[PDB]
Amino acid sequence: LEAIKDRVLYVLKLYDKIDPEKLSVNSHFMKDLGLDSLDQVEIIMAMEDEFGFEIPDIDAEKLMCPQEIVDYIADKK
Amino acid sequence: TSVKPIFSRDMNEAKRRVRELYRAWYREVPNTVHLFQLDISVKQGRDKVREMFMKNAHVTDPRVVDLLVIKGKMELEETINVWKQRTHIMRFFHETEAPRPTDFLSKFYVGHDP
Amino acid sequence: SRGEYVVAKLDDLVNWARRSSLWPMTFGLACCAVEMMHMAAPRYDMDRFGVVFRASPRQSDVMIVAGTLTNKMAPALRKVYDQMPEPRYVVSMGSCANGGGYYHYSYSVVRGCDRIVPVDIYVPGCPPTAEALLYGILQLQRKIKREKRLRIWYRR
Amino acid sequence: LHHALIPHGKGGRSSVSGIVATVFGATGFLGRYVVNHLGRMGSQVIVPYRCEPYDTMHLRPMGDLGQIIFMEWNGKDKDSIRKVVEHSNVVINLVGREWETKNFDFEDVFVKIPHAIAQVSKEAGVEKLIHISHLNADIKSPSRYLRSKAVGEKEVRAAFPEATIIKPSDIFGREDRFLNYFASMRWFGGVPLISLGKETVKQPVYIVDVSKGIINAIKDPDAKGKTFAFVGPNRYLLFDLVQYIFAVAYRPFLPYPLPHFAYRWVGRLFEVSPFEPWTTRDKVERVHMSDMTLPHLPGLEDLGIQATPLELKAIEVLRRHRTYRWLTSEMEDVKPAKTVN
Amino acid sequence: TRPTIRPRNDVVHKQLSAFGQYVAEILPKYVQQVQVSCFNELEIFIHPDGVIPVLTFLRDHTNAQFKSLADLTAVDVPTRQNRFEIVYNLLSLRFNSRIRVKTYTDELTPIESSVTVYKAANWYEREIWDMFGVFFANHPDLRRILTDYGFEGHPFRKDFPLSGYVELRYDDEVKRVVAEPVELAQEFRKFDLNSPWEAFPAYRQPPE
Amino acid sequence: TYKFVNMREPSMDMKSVTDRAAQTLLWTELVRGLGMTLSYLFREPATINYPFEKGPLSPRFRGEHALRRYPSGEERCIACKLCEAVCPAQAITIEAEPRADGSRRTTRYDIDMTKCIYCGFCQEACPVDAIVEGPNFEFSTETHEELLYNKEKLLNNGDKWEAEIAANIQADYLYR
Ligand SMILES: COC1=C(OC)C(=O)C(C/C=C(\C)CC/C=C(\C)CC/C=C(\C)CC/C=C(\C)CC/C=C(\C)CC/C=C(\C)CC/C=C(\C)CC/C=C(/C)CC/C=C(\C)CCC=C(C)C)=C(C)C1=O
Ligand SMILES: CCCCCCCCCCCCCCCCCC(=O)OC[C@H](COP(=O)([O-])OCC[N+](C)(C)C)OC(=O)CCCCCCCCCCCCCCCCC
Ligand SMILES: CCCCCCCCCCCCCCCCC[C@@H](O)O[C@H](CO[C@H](O)CCCCCCCCCCCCCCC)COP(=O)(O)OCC[N+](C)(C)C
Ligand SMILES: CCCCCCCC/C=C\CCCCCCCC(=O)O[C@H](COC(=O)CCCCCCC/C=C/CCCCCCCC)COP(=O)(O)OCCN
Ligand SMILES: NC(=O)C1=CN([C@@H]2O[C@H](COP(=O)(O)OP(=O)(O)OC[C@H]3O[C@@H](n4cnc5c(N)ncnc54)[C@H](OP(=O)(O)O)[C@@H]3O)[C@@H](O)[C@H]2O)C=CC1
Ligand SMILES: *P(=O)(O)OCC(C)(C)[C@H](O)C(=O)NCCC(=O)NCCSC(=O)CCCCCCCCCCCCC
Ligand code: SF4
Ligand code: SF4
Ligand code: SF4
Repeated sequence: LEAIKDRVLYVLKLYDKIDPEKLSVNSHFMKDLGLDSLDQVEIIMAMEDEFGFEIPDIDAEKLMCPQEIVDYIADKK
Repeated sequence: TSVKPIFSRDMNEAKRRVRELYRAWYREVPNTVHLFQLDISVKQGRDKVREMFMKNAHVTDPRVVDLLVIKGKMELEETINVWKQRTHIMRFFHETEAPRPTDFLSKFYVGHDP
Repeated sequence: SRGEYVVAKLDDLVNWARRSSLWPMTFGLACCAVEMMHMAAPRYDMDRFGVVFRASPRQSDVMIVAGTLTNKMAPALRKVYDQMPEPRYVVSMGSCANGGGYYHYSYSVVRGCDRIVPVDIYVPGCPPTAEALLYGILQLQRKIKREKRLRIWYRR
Repeated sequence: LHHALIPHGKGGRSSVSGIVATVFGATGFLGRYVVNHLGRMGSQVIVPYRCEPYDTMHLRPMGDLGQIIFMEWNGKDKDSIRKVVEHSNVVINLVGREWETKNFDFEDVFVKIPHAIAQVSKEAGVEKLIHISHLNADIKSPSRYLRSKAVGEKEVRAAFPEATIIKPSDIFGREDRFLNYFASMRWFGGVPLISLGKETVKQPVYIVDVSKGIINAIKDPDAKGKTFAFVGPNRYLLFDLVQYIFAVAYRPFLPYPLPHFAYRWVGRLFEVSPFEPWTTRDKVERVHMSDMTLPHLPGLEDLGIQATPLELKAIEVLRRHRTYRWLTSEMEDVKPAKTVN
Repeated sequence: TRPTIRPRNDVVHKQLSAFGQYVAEILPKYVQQVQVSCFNELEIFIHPDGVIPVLTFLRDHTNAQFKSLADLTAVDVPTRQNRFEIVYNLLSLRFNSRIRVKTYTDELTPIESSVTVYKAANWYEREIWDMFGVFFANHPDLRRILTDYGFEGHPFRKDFPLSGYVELRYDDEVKRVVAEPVELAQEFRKFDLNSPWEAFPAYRQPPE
Repeated sequence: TYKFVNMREPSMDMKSVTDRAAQTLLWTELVRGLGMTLSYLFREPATINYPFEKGPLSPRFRGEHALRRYPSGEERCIACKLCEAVCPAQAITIEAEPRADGSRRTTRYDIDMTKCIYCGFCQEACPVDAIVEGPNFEFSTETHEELLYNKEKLLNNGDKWEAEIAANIQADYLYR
């Protein structure tokens, strides 16, 4: 799970609209980071680009935290 | 009143369809830049996709949103099948139009337009 | 001068061949292309003058824009014109290619092919008769005859 | 203003911009771009030409009906110069050649013709004169080309004191010499560089930026008697620049040093061509020469133009030189060259 | 005789009126109106969601074998709440007759596609969509048919300008055809032709 | 009534079968087509020797436009704008004012020959036979601007072609 968390944080830090200092493993995308629907969609697509598995729209809308992302990846292996 | 729903019964389903279309358009920009041999960046293409999605952000009618995603899907399939040419893809960018002034003084100097 | 005389004779030879071997691309858009067929027909045989239709733009010297050019067709017309190797000439046939024509004030029509390609001859009519198009072709030949490329180069 | 020179419209093809411009040397690279911008804004353009009229055909679609007018002129003929500048309020001077032919020298194309244009224009009542010089226009330059540029700049300033003298650095575009000169050296095995290109610094400028600046200098009322320097944003060493050119073209870059005298001999070999030469001794000197820094002169930012970096427009020019294996490679596939700023 | 006046056919008028009553009785749920114009053309105005039932009846019924779809088009009337009027022209080869069916819709209300009844409806409905903006629900392939790729707007609507908003030219700087706002060297000269005197009293509307 | 274009069945007698077999093995219909082409080869070609020979034309032919005059030299056009009204292609532009002698005469009369569809409605709608579509059809130019005629050009056309225009109108005015 540590590797999954590291990969997720690596993807997030590459994103231009994420402030690396303000980023944390429990930072809310909409609230803490102040993003919108399309930015979150792009982030989820970037996560798909890394771990190489399809995340459906219904599941993607429930991935509003980096911790939620790592939990989803771990559950789906 | 009780109007016929075209595809979506509520604004949340329309937002879902908008997100699906945005994913489709986002994942096709690299292929479009490669196939059409455009001189723009993939980042520029994605920025244009976001900008075109974002100028309809004021719409609050699920039927208008359904029609917008229908037209967006049609113009996505025109790009994928290479029915469009490089001409149209670059028509999305207005690379030849002069910068239109937006301030009162510049408009007053140029001419009679409001 | 000797060199002036030689270059004059040389470009006379080069212009004679180009004017006497004209190979239009098979490119017709609308009703004006039927009068082009009648120019090809036995009554006004165009092959008699050395004018032969070729299908490939790579093997064509003249583009006869015969018909209405639309916004959906302008890219294709420009593409085939570009793929024609030089020297290449354009004859715009009929009102629709010369200007708008009957469809000037339309959302879907280009008002003249000269917005898209450089046009050398303009043949007016709706449609120009086969004799009118033949007159335009002969006028194009006389325009080729006046070219002095080697004469310009020698003095350049 | 005359009632026919008052602007009308929206700055489109069928508008009236109030500009009547005679563009000398419009049958060339910078000329075609300037004529395109003028006709696009909807101006009256006069094109003096000495070549075969077939070579002026690409300028026909550039303007609306009657807006482009072609007249025949002789460089050594003040009567023809007056005939073409008689009815215009702007005269643009882009006449020049990168080699010396039998009938015209560097002194003829860069001193005699510009002086005649500036002198006839002043007599004819032309309000504005734009004159294109070179950035490295030095009277003591090793290059006869640039010495003639300096002398002709002085003569133009003397004859037409209200002139705008523009000094581009090294214009690169689709039809240019710069990128095509460096990218066409793949035929002669390796790339011969003087001092291996480590002692040369260049900041090229983009053709569209140059033409937009030329157009804005016409419209600017406080650029009447001025001198500008049109340069790019980034300065590159010649070795880095050529290596980047070959990287973008996907060609194997094999640079080798060549001493200056040997390179001069090679350039002398190529300039015996009756046709357009591939390279010349003055071309070799200009290539080896570093671009001057002139911080006192105004520039594209002062004319309102944001200079376009080479890394954004190099793939327009260099994609033609790729092979089929590499034609479809994207713009961001090549890392930018190191700059010297 | 009256050499310059078109003769009438009361027998055909009666036959068309009888068949209109027949159809109106058979399909009460959808048929709103039936008319017979005096040059013997039957016209059936239906509720917009009875398109498939009414067309299938007119195609398959033994006493109405309208197996052929001559045309399918729309008319734009901005003054109506449902501006668009979908028109179906059917031809019966068995009884050597023709019928018209009329439906109404607006911008945001779809009309069921009739490609399951007539195969010509495919391209006919594609053209209706392209030129008017009417969406057809279950259409196999609904996209533009006549306009340029990426063309914005539906040109046959009454509120669309005759010359449109953009026009094309070749730009040498970018080496491609470009789209720029329309600008006319000579503007279209609009003529006011209507006479201020009434021509046909038989169509005079009540002063209201 | 109707007829069947392909509904016949071949005869199956031995003679007919042998004839069809000979046609298959010996290419009889192919040689017949060869004979037809050879016959055309020995016929006389239908090609006229342009530009020294011209195809037939009629008084009704509609070619280049012209503005006519009365025998006195006065212009026939009275600036009534009926041609401008009827022109399908909106190719006529007209502006008029009282002349120095008070005549109703045009100051501007333009015809865009790149917009004109050569339909001849303007000479049907002219009440004074001023605007006509003359017999000239060989007037192709090298630039677009040369095809935008004005009043001076149209009057010059009328003066150049008046004899033939008058003869054609005389020949065809009883059908009008
Ligand atoms: C787009 O819609 C449209 C259509 O729908 C498609 C249409 O249908 C039409 C209507 C058009 C048609 C119906 C056209 C259809 C017609 C046909 C299909 C039939 C027409 C005929 C042809 C198409 C035939 C075409 C043939 C061509 C073009 C051949 C011409 C090419 C050449 C002659 C070049 C090749 C020859 C060469 C290179 C000769 C070389 C010779 C040498 C080198 C010999 C010299 C050698 C030496 C060594 C020189 C030295 C010699 C010496 C010194 C000897 C001298 C010595 C002496 C003593 C004298 C229209 C308008 C339309 O719009
Ligand atoms: C490869 C074949 C060998 C056998 C040849 C047998 C005879 C062939 C007879 C047919 C001739 C065909 C040509 C007809 C046209 C005539 C004009 C012509 O040829 O123009 C050619 C070119 C023309 O240049 P161009 O490309 O501008 O020509 C285009 C054609 N025009 C302009 C005529 C329309 O002429 C020259 O190159 C001459 C000028 C001087 C050039 C000096 C080059 C030096 C040598 C090259 C290599 C240098 C680097 C070496 C590196 C390594 C060193 C160790
Ligand atoms: C296949 C192998 C070829 C190899 C290369 C060898 C080439 C051999 C040379 C071929 C010469 C062909 C000569 C063509 C004769 C021209 C015929 C004549 O009619 O031309 C007139 C004159 O044409 C030009 O003025 C001159 C063209 C020929 C002269 C060329 C220069 C001399 C050729 C020798 C080569 C040059 C070397 C000179 C010293 C360096 C113009 O007539 P035109 O208007 O069209 O006819 C219209 C039809 N009408 C009459 C019914 C209306
Ligand atoms: C004493 C005992 C001797 C024993 C020898 C007996 C042999 C003599 C009798 C048999 C000879 C038969 C002739 C052989 C050639 C027959 C070829 C053939 O198969 O006929 C045609 C095939 O041939 C063709 O179709 C020709 C098509 C191409 C024609 C275009 C050019 C022909 C016109 C030019 C005429 C040629 C003249 C030849 C001159 C030669 C000069 C050297 C049949 O094909 P189909 O009709 O499609 O049906 C078969 C399947 N159902
Ligand atoms: N592009 C560059 O790298 C830079 C260029 N400049 C200067 O900008 C100007 C334009 O450059 P560029 O487009 O590259 O040059 P080109 O060689 O492409 O064009 C030169 C033009 O001048 C005409 N011309 C040349 N000699 C004569 C003559 N003797 N008489 C009449 N006309 C003549 C040519 O006409 P024709 O074809 O008919 O002979 C052509 O229209 C030149 O003065 C050049 O020195 C300055 C800095 C950088
Ligand atoms: P979050 O979900 O809160 O925010 C979502 C957005 C920002 C979209 C809005 O807040 C929103 O939901 N608005 C509601 C109205 C709406 O649905 N807007 C979007 C309509 S979908 C639409 O507009 C599709 C348009 C298609 C885009 C065309 C693409 C063309 C790009 C060309 C690219 C070529 C480059 C190579
Ligand atoms: S000019 Fe006339 S004949 Fe020719 S294509 Fe147009 S409408 Fe047809
Ligand atoms: S012939 Fe027809 S299109 Fe031409 S000017 Fe006369 S009325 Fe107009
Ligand atoms: S119809 Fe005849 S008289 Fe009337 S304006 Fe036209 S040309 Fe003149």
